[PDB]
Amino acid sequence: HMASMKKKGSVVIVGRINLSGDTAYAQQTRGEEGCQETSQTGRDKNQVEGEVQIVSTATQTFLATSINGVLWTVYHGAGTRTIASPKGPVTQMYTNVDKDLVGWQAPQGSRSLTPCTCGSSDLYLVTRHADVIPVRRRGDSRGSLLSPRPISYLKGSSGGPLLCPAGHAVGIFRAAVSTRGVAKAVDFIPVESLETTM
Ligand SMILES: COc1ccc2nc(C)c(O[C@@H]3C[C@H]4C(=O)N[C@]5(C(=O)NS(=O)(=O)C6(C)CC6)C[C@H]5/C=C\CCCCC[C@H](NC(=O)[C@@H](NC(C)=O)C(C)(C)C)C(=O)N4C3)nc2c1
Ligand SMILES: [Zn+2]
Repeated sequence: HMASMKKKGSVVIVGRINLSGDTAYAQQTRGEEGCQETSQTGRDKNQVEGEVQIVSTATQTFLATSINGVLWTVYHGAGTRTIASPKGPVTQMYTNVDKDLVGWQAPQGSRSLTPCTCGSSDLYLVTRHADVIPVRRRGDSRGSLLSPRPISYLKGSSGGPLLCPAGHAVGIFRAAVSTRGVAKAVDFIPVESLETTM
Protein backbone atom coordinates (compact mmCIF):
# COMPACT_ATOMS: atom_id res chain seq x y z
CA HIS A 1 0.00 0.00 0.00
CA MET A 2 1.08 3.59 -0.58
CA ALA A 3 1.87 4.39 3.06
CA SER A 4 4.54 1.68 3.28
CA MET A 5 6.20 2.04 -0.13
CA LYS A 6 9.94 2.06 0.36
CA LYS A 7 12.64 4.15 -1.28
CA LYS A 8 15.82 2.72 -2.78
CA GLY A 9 18.99 3.96 -1.18
CA SER A 10 21.75 5.98 -2.76
CA VAL A 11 24.93 4.72 -4.32
CA VAL A 12 27.74 5.14 -1.77
CA ILE A 13 31.46 5.62 -2.35
CA VAL A 14 33.15 2.99 -0.18
CA GLY A 15 36.72 3.26 -1.41
CA ARG A 16 38.99 4.03 -4.32
CA ILE A 17 41.60 2.60 -6.63
CA ASN A 18 44.77 4.50 -5.76
CA LEU A 19 46.73 5.33 -8.91
CA SER A 20 48.68 8.30 -7.54
CA GLY A 21 52.07 6.64 -7.13
CA ASP A 22 54.10 3.78 -8.59
CA THR A 23 51.87 1.00 -7.22
CA ALA A 24 48.13 0.67 -7.80
CA TYR A 25 46.09 -0.53 -4.86
CA ALA A 26 42.56 -0.56 -3.55
CA GLN A 27 41.65 1.43 -0.44
CA GLN A 28 38.46 1.06 1.55
CA THR A 29 37.13 4.28 3.06
CA ARG A 30 33.82 3.01 4.50
CA GLY A 31 32.73 -0.33 5.96
CA GLU A 32 29.55 -2.27 5.25
CA GLU A 33 27.57 -1.01 8.25
CA GLY A 34 28.36 2.64 7.54
CA CYS A 35 27.67 2.04 3.86
CA GLN A 36 24.17 0.74 4.65
CA GLU A 37 23.43 3.77 6.83
CA THR A 38 24.83 6.22 4.28
CA SER A 39 22.78 4.66 1.47
CA GLN A 40 19.59 5.22 3.48
CA THR A 41 20.30 8.84 4.43
CA GLY A 42 22.12 9.84 1.28
CA ARG A 43 24.48 11.92 3.45
CA ASP A 44 28.16 11.11 3.00
CA LYS A 45 30.66 13.47 4.64
CA ASN A 46 33.72 11.35 3.90
CA GLN A 47 36.55 12.93 1.97
CA VAL A 48 36.74 11.79 -1.66
CA GLU A 49 40.03 11.54 -3.53
CA GLY A 50 41.18 10.19 -6.86
CA GLU A 51 39.80 9.21 -10.25
CA VAL A 52 38.36 5.72 -9.74
CA GLN A 53 35.90 5.14 -6.90
CA ILE A 54 34.62 1.87 -5.49
CA VAL A 55 30.84 2.22 -5.06
CA SER A 56 28.12 0.12 -3.48
CA THR A 57 24.40 -0.16 -3.05
CA ALA A 58 22.65 -2.43 -0.58
CA THR A 59 22.95 -5.29 -3.08
CA GLN A 60 25.88 -4.64 -5.45
CA THR A 61 29.40 -3.23 -5.57
CA PHE A 62 31.19 -1.91 -8.65
CA LEU A 63 33.30 1.06 -9.78
CA ALA A 64 32.81 4.65 -10.91
CA THR A 65 35.24 6.85 -12.86
CA SER A 66 35.52 10.65 -13.04
CA ILE A 67 36.03 12.01 -16.58
CA ASN A 68 35.58 15.73 -17.38
CA GLY A 69 34.00 16.53 -14.02
CA VAL A 70 31.38 13.74 -14.16
CA LEU A 71 31.47 10.56 -12.07
CA TRP A 72 30.41 7.87 -14.55
CA THR A 73 29.23 4.30 -13.97
CA VAL A 74 26.95 1.59 -15.39
CA TYR A 75 23.14 1.61 -15.30
CA HIS A 76 23.12 -2.13 -14.49
CA GLY A 77 24.86 -1.23 -11.21
CA ALA A 78 23.30 2.11 -10.27
CA GLY A 79 19.90 2.10 -11.95
CA THR A 80 18.38 5.56 -11.52
CA ARG A 81 19.77 5.94 -7.99
CA THR A 82 21.03 9.12 -6.42
CA ILE A 83 24.57 9.23 -5.05
CA ALA A 84 25.28 10.06 -1.42
CA SER A 85 27.05 13.39 -0.88
CA PRO A 86 27.87 15.73 2.01
CA LYS A 87 24.64 17.69 1.54
CA GLY A 88 22.33 14.76 0.86
CA PRO A 89 21.44 12.70 -2.18
CA VAL A 90 22.42 13.98 -5.61
CA THR A 91 20.32 13.13 -8.68
CA GLN A 92 21.95 11.74 -11.82
CA MET A 93 22.69 14.34 -14.46
CA TYR A 94 23.04 11.66 -17.16
CA THR A 95 21.04 8.45 -17.56
CA ASN A 96 21.20 6.28 -20.69
CA VAL A 97 19.91 2.74 -20.36
CA ASP A 98 20.63 2.10 -24.04
CA LYS A 99 24.37 2.59 -23.40
CA ASP A 100 24.27 1.15 -19.85
CA LEU A 101 25.57 4.56 -18.68
CA VAL A 102 24.84 6.97 -15.84
CA GLY A 103 26.63 9.95 -14.40
CA TRP A 104 26.58 12.37 -11.49
CA GLN A 105 28.44 15.61 -10.92
CA ALA A 106 31.89 14.61 -9.72
CA PRO A 107 32.33 14.80 -5.93
CA GLN A 108 34.37 17.58 -4.40
CA GLY A 109 37.89 16.28 -3.95
CA SER A 110 37.82 13.80 -6.82
CA ARG A 111 40.24 14.16 -9.73
CA SER A 112 39.07 13.68 -13.32
CA LEU A 113 40.63 11.76 -16.17
CA THR A 114 41.04 13.52 -19.52
CA PRO A 115 39.38 11.99 -22.61
CA CYS A 116 41.93 10.31 -24.85
CA THR A 117 42.74 11.88 -28.21
CA CYS A 118 45.73 9.61 -29.02
CA GLY A 119 44.00 7.20 -31.38
CA SER A 120 46.07 4.40 -29.74
CA SER A 121 44.85 0.79 -29.49
CA ASP A 122 47.14 -0.35 -26.63
CA LEU A 123 44.91 0.04 -23.59
CA TYR A 124 44.86 -0.77 -19.89
CA LEU A 125 41.84 -1.84 -17.84
CA VAL A 126 41.83 -1.01 -14.10
CA THR A 127 39.89 -3.45 -11.91
CA ARG A 128 38.38 -3.12 -8.44
CA HIS A 129 41.38 -5.09 -7.12
CA ALA A 130 43.74 -2.53 -8.66
CA ASP A 131 44.92 -4.95 -11.32
CA VAL A 132 46.06 -3.07 -14.44
CA ILE A 133 45.22 -5.42 -17.31
CA PRO A 134 46.65 -4.86 -20.82
CA VAL A 135 43.89 -4.80 -23.44
CA ARG A 136 44.27 -4.50 -27.21
CA ARG A 137 41.51 -2.39 -28.73
CA ARG A 138 39.60 -4.46 -31.31
CA GLY A 139 36.78 -2.11 -32.31
CA ASP A 140 34.85 0.95 -31.22
CA SER A 141 33.61 -0.77 -28.05
CA ARG A 142 35.65 -4.01 -27.80
CA GLY A 143 39.09 -5.01 -26.59
CA SER A 144 40.90 -8.29 -26.09
CA LEU A 145 42.75 -9.29 -22.95
CA LEU A 146 46.37 -10.06 -23.70
CA SER A 147 46.14 -12.66 -20.91
CA PRO A 148 42.60 -14.07 -20.61
CA ARG A 149 41.24 -14.54 -17.11
CA PRO A 150 38.19 -16.16 -15.53
CA ILE A 151 35.22 -13.80 -15.45
CA SER A 152 35.40 -13.95 -11.64
CA TYR A 153 38.48 -11.73 -11.93
CA LEU A 154 36.52 -8.95 -13.64
CA LYS A 155 33.26 -9.21 -11.69
CA GLY A 156 32.63 -6.00 -9.79
CA SER A 157 34.77 -3.80 -12.06
CA SER A 158 32.07 -2.43 -14.36
CA GLY A 159 32.30 1.35 -14.29
CA GLY A 160 36.10 1.21 -14.20
CA PRO A 161 38.31 2.82 -16.82
CA LEU A 162 40.14 1.69 -19.87
CA LEU A 163 43.14 3.99 -20.25
CA CYS A 164 45.63 4.71 -23.03
CA PRO A 165 49.41 4.52 -22.44
CA ALA A 166 49.39 8.20 -21.43
CA GLY A 167 46.72 7.69 -18.78
CA HIS A 168 43.83 9.27 -20.70
CA ALA A 169 40.32 7.81 -20.46
CA VAL A 170 39.37 5.69 -23.47
CA GLY A 171 36.19 4.14 -22.11
CA ILE A 172 34.15 2.75 -19.22
CA PHE A 173 34.16 -1.03 -18.65
CA ARG A 174 30.65 -2.38 -19.30
CA ALA A 175 30.60 -6.16 -19.85
CA ALA A 176 32.85 -9.20 -20.26
CA VAL A 177 32.82 -11.41 -23.33
CA SER A 178 33.19 -14.93 -21.98
CA THR A 179 33.59 -18.40 -23.44
CA ARG A 180 33.33 -21.27 -20.96
CA GLY A 181 33.69 -18.72 -18.16
CA VAL A 182 36.94 -17.22 -19.51
CA ALA A 183 37.04 -13.52 -20.37
CA LYS A 184 38.93 -13.21 -23.65
CA ALA A 185 37.50 -9.77 -24.44
CA VAL A 186 35.76 -6.83 -22.86
CA ASP A 187 32.95 -4.52 -23.94
CA PHE A 188 33.21 -0.85 -22.98
CA ILE A 189 31.44 2.48 -23.40
CA PRO A 190 33.77 4.62 -25.55
CA VAL A 191 34.70 8.00 -24.12
CA GLU A 192 33.27 9.57 -27.29
CA SER A 193 29.82 8.35 -26.23
CA LEU A 194 30.30 10.08 -22.87
CA GLU A 195 31.48 13.25 -24.61
CA THR A 196 28.38 13.08 -26.82
CA THR A 197 26.00 12.27 -23.97
CA MET A 198 27.44 15.42 -22.37
C1 LIG B 1 19.32 -3.08 -16.38
O1 LIG B 1 19.60 -2.20 -17.46
C2 LIG B 1 20.65 -2.53 -18.31
C3 LIG B 1 20.91 -1.65 -19.53
C4 LIG B 1 22.04 -1.96 -20.48
C5 LIG B 1 22.91 -3.19 -20.20
N1 LIG B 1 23.99 -3.49 -21.12
C6 LIG B 1 24.81 -4.63 -20.85
C7 LIG B 1 25.96 -5.01 -21.78
C8 LIG B 1 24.51 -5.49 -19.63
O2 LIG B 1 25.33 -6.58 -19.40
C9 LIG B 1 25.04 -7.21 -18.07
C10 LIG B 1 25.71 -6.70 -17.11
C11 LIG B 1 27.23 -7.06 -17.56
C12 LIG B 1 28.28 -7.30 -16.45
O3 LIG B 1 28.21 -8.24 -15.69
N2 LIG B 1 29.35 -6.31 -16.40
C13 LIG B 1 30.49 -6.59 -15.56
C14 LIG B 1 30.50 -6.37 -14.06
O4 LIG B 1 31.50 -6.41 -13.39
N3 LIG B 1 29.23 -6.09 -13.49
S1 LIG B 1 29.22 -5.87 -11.85
O5 LIG B 1 29.65 -7.12 -11.22
O6 LIG B 1 30.08 -4.80 -11.36
C15 LIG B 1 27.49 -5.61 -11.43
C16 LIG B 1 26.48 -6.72 -11.84
C17 LIG B 1 27.33 -4.93 -10.07
C18 LIG B 1 27.03 -4.15 -11.36
C19 LIG B 1 31.86 -6.27 -16.15
C20 LIG B 1 31.43 -7.72 -15.88
C21 LIG B 1 32.41 -8.59 -15.11
C22 LIG B 1 32.33 -9.92 -15.20
C23 LIG B 1 31.33 -10.70 -16.10
C24 LIG B 1 30.40 -11.59 -15.26
C25 LIG B 1 29.46 -12.41 -16.17
C26 LIG B 1 28.49 -11.46 -16.94
C27 LIG B 1 28.86 -11.44 -18.45
C28 LIG B 1 28.03 -10.44 -19.24
N4 LIG B 1 28.46 -10.51 -20.60
C29 LIG B 1 27.51 -10.85 -21.66
O7 LIG B 1 26.37 -11.05 -21.40
C30 LIG B 1 28.08 -10.95 -23.08
N5 LIG B 1 27.66 -12.23 -23.60
C31 LIG B 1 28.58 -13.36 -23.51
C32 LIG B 1 28.16 -14.75 -24.05
O8 LIG B 1 29.65 -13.21 -23.02
C33 LIG B 1 27.62 -9.79 -23.97
C34 LIG B 1 27.98 -8.43 -23.32
C35 LIG B 1 26.08 -9.85 -24.17
C36 LIG B 1 28.36 -9.89 -25.33
C37 LIG B 1 28.29 -9.06 -18.61
O9 LIG B 1 29.39 -8.66 -18.47
N6 LIG B 1 27.16 -8.24 -18.15
C38 LIG B 1 25.67 -8.63 -18.28
N7 LIG B 1 23.46 -5.21 -18.70
C39 LIG B 1 22.64 -4.05 -19.00
C40 LIG B 1 21.51 -3.76 -18.02
ZN1 LIG C 1 45.49 8.93 -25.01
